[PDB]
Amino acid sequence: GDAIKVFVRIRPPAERSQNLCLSVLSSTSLRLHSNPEPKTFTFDHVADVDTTQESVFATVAKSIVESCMSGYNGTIFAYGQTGSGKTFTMMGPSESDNFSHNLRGVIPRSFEYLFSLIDREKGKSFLCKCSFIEIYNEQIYDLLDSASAGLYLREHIKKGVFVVGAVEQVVTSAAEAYQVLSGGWRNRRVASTSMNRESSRSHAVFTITIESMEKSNEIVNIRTSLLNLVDLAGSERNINRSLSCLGQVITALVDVGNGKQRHVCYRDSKLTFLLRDSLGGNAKTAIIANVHPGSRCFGETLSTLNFAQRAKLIKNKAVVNEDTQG
Ligand SMILES: Nc1ncnc2c1ncn2[C@@H]1O[C@H](COP(=O)(O)OP(=O)(O)O)[C@@H](O)[C@H]1O
Ligand SMILES: [Mg+2]
Repeated sequence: GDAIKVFVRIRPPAERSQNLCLSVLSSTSLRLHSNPEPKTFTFDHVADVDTTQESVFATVAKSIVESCMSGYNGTIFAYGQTGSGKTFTMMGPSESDNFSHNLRGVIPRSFEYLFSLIDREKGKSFLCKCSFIEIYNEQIYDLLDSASAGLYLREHIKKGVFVVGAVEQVVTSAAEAYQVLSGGWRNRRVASTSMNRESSRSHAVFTITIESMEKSNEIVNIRTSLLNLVDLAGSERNINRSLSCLGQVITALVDVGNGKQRHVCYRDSKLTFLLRDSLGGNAKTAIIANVHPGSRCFGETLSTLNFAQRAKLIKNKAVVNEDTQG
């Protein structure tokens, strides 16, 4: 198959604290200063503390969206310790309403790009629906409906795992996509301040189904793509168990992809299950690993880099999800 794509993004430390623990050697390479012997890692890209939101999009998402348009499933998720910048990365800063639009993250920029590609693709027609859900403590909540209850996971023949009874909102424009996101991202923030004891333990999954029909009478070709944009629970220890499953799954896959054989429990967590195609399955996956340089993050940084390194070993098999009728 095709190896998944791993990127490392180093967020800048808070202003006015030296002594970094991490040095970027090149656009593919970084050195972790561990003693006595330093380690170096190689990824598809390494972005330093100055990297802009837009840069991130171009390096990571642009490709995924494109292959989405061509009918492949695709997935981007952000992994890393709490406070490493996952949310800033996929979403943007909070709290900034009347300004700093250049700060919006991957997900908003993805909407923009997707819809302009579509606009330009026009015979053929397009249909997009969004879902936004949150997994907290092995438990599902619908961000589009705060009154929803009893959400649960279910397999399909099409191979899709999905959340049964989650709102699927139809959107015809970036702008419409944007309130779906806004409304949900708020519910997420709003729930995190009582409990939902922390937002640092919840995974957030924003999904767009992208379905085109090329229809030249009588015949109709149908392409359908599932795009998952995920902001994970923080990876620090104690280690949240769904993330532990994530580690276990990544590991088993590697044993398998290169030799041996192994059992991979996708069903050990709602996350690994819902993401089953994203790992080793039918989809084009990109992982952004967020790390905070700086010396007191050394341990969690080391874990993140270790995790991401294996992840880069995994291979998916992704096909155009197609169909013909009429
Ligand atoms: N690229 C960046 N540039 C500047 N500040 C950032 C960047 N990424 C994150 N931050 C800031 O660091 C803090 C944690 O980022 P956040 O996205 O909340 O972390 P996480 O989602 O990993 O818990 C926030 O204050 C955030 O605004
Ligand atoms: Mg966060």
